Amino acid sequence: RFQYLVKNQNLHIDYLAKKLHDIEEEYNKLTHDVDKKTIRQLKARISNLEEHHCDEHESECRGDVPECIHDLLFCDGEKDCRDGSDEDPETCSLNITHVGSSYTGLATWTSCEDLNPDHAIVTITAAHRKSFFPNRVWLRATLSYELDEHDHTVSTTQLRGFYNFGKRELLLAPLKGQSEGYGVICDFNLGDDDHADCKIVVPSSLFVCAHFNAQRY
Amino acid sequence: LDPRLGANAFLIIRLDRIIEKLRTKLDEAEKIDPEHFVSEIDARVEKIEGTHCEKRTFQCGGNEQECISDLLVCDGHKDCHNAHDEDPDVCDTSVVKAGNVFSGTSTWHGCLAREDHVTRITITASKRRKFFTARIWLRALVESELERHGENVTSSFNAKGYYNFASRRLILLPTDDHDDHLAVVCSFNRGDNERAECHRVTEATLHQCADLFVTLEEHD
Amino acid sequence: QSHDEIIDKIIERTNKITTSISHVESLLDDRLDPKRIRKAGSLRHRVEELEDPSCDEHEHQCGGDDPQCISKLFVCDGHNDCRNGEDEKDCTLPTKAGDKFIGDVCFDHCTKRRPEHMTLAFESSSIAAFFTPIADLHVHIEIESETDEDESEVSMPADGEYSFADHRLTIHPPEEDGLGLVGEFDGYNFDRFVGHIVHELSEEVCAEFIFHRKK
Repeated sequence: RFQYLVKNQNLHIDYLAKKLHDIEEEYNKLTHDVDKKTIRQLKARISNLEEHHCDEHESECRGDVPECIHDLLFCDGEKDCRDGSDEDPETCSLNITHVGSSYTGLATWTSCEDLNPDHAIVTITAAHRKSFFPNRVWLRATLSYELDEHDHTVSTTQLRGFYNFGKRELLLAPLKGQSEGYGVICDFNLGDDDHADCKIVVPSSLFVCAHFNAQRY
Repeated sequence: LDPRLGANAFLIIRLDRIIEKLRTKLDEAEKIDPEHFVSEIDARVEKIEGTHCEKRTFQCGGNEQECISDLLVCDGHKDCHNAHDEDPDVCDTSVVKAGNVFSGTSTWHGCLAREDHVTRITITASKRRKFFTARIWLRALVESELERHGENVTSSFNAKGYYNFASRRLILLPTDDHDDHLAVVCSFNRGDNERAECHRVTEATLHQCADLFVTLEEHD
Repeated sequence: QSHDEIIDKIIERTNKITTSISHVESLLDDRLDPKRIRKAGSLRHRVEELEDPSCDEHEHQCGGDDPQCISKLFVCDGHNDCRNGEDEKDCTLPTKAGDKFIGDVCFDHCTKRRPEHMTLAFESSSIAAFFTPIADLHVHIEIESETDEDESEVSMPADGEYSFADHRLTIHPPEEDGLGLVGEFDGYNFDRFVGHIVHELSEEVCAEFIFHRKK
């Protein structure tokens, strides 16, 4: 008889292990948890519209309480803020100019060459950071974009320039005696260290030759 | 009679009650879902950020972006480089499949001055010529439940018009109507296919009047 | 040996089911957690402030999913005016007596003592019984200065009012210098506000502070 009362459990449980396992689907047939990465880089797209009391030639700090501090004082080795935002690896991280990284995204040309939209990459050939003036990362690059003739071909400028931790914006320039002298300005003001809004410019006027919103692979 | 089994019973009764509490708070899921919400913002920010494109042309977006003329959007041919234009999430043939009904109220700050009331457009027809696939020609019926006085009197009329894939906005003009009946124009800027911003406009100048919002009435 | 060896493999499963159920009841409460709706709400409001106001002038926008534009004097009026019913949900006042806010400076051109950072406390909130969109306050404002010479102090009392309408609180000038402090919450948060000082006569932003509640 205890064998009957035992068999009564087995059944009565297995109807619940079937009833929960039924809910398991109805829970997982609703929406995913929306990874931290999209909301991270959504909040940024707002932060580029709400106006800054900070003027040009300076860069607001990263933290709770916005201050407005001059651009040569980041990654310095001395805290110049209220909270000392300038010492934290949320800023000093070099992940963006490590040698070999490369950005891309097809470019529209407005001002010169009128080539019709075709891919364009930026790449970083060698980076140096001088021990005594850690404010800037000096670096060299090579811009490359697809001329459209017949066969798939590419003209290849060659570059040098600095990366500014303030603006978060690396900016490059043509070297000298290089065919079709252009320069490039990449602003990483979005949330993550990837994606950008670049622009190829003429080196004198900073006049906007070609605008391409670039990612990283 | 025998212990250990007698205790195990009470666990099953509690457990049977806690499986019901899930079902009460299971319907509170889907009430506020995040995956749907971020779409609401990301789309709403994506206006004031500004379309880099100029003047009624379709803007690709992603790794790369550039203009394409509105008449190639969903044509069955690759037009953008990364094919954002021939995709399901943009093409999404049916937000106007016949039988859908939209409803909602309308304030009036323009002409035809009257009290605030409820309206509901219902889509009747749909067509897509498989040679020129780019737009959806469609019919519909427009309902007004206003109370003038002495009764609840209900206006109605039929309206033709079309629906862009590029701009995601349908437009209805009244047909064969000697009577006034001011035309309606929607837009589905929400990135989601339930809600919509509309405002009724004079057919010529296209300046606004009567801003109204609508919701997709529940299917089935 | 099989007797008692069969019953042990029941109670073992009974547990191993209540895990599979009490796991999913907590893992479900994640999506329903109160803080998620709160924190994400804040973000919703900051984008709407960046856009232009859809209402008209002194009017207030109650619409959740179907905008209805109502005048400012009917929020927490005491009865239903917005046809949603969304203007009566909010009559709970957020700031209770004993609550103490401490700000840090953002920038300061209205220079009495140009303090590093200043403090704000609530003597007592009070509600005029009959008509309550506005609920008056007593507030100290403490400022602990330092210079070459002196370790001066200050605590001037004043009286403001918090308005359920647009979520702003005000402080009427504590001294005759005519510096009003204009608090502004986002509406969904109440641990911090971006409130900043104003020349009461001229309506000009002079100095900002970012206050926090202390816990």
